[PDB]
Amino acid sequence: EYELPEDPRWELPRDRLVLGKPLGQVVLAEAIGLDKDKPNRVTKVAVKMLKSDATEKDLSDLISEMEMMKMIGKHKNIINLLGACTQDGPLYVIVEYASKGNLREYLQARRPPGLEYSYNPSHNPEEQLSSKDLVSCAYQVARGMEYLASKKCIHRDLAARNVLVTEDNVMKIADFGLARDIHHIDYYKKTTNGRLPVKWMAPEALFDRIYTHQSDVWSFGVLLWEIFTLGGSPYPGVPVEELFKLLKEGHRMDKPSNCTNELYMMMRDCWHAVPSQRPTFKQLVEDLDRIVALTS
Ligand SMILES: [Cl-]
Ligand SMILES: [Cl-]
Ligand SMILES: [Cl-]
Repeated sequence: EYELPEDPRWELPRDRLVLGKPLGQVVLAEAIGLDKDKPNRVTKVAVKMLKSDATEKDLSDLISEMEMMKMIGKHKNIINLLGACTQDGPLYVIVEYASKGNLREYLQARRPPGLEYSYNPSHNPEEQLSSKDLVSCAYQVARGMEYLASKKCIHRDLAARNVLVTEDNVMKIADFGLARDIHHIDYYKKTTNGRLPVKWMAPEALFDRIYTHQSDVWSFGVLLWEIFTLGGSPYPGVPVEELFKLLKEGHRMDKPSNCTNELYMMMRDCWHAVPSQRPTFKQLVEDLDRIVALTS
């Protein structure tokens, strides 16, 4: 056995957790008595756990994320820590559940049947989003990142795929507390859900692997492009191999078909080549708030 830290304010007895279906390892579950003021209320939650092939370092990473969430604290627009099971078995890290999945697939399923968006790959199409909904969506993500930035949390992989949507359509940033790998992990390597993380990385992160709040702001720019393409894929037809060269030479994605000039300028600002010139999430929140108000 190892020494998993018990933490009385967060510890939950395993019998109070009823395992549902898998999420992604992460699974859906029901928790009885989360608020131990209300011991008779079931809460639907997501449960982070190790894979069957997990290693000591993997265990250490999960604990790191858990402890990190404690220190970062709560915000409306992040996936919050709710509890943990460290005793009688496999480590379970309990977090907030977002029933409507990640933002990218959420947007794609809501594309109009037109053609100035790409095709709607969902067999279960939903109503589409108003112009104010989309800007309000960007606002929420910015607010979450503004909070994280204030807690000196650097995400290193902000993308629509890492933003979750609740039953009440609240945007929540996911996997912000993940640990940085001490080995030179290949970013050209495609992730399990087929995404190429490299396309969201700032130039300085690609070149010297320097990650900062400003590099997170770069990623938010790419995320902004994802939103107003309703889940579009970045740099269409550009080989990853040549992405850095092109960015250095000042290549930037073109304005999405349905996007205001103000919002595209915001993207561009986020994509400034000099990190110090990019806006801050604080500035981004302010500006987006004004824009939300004027979109209606
Ligand atoms: Cl992913
Ligand atoms: Cl992709
Ligand atoms: Cl697309």
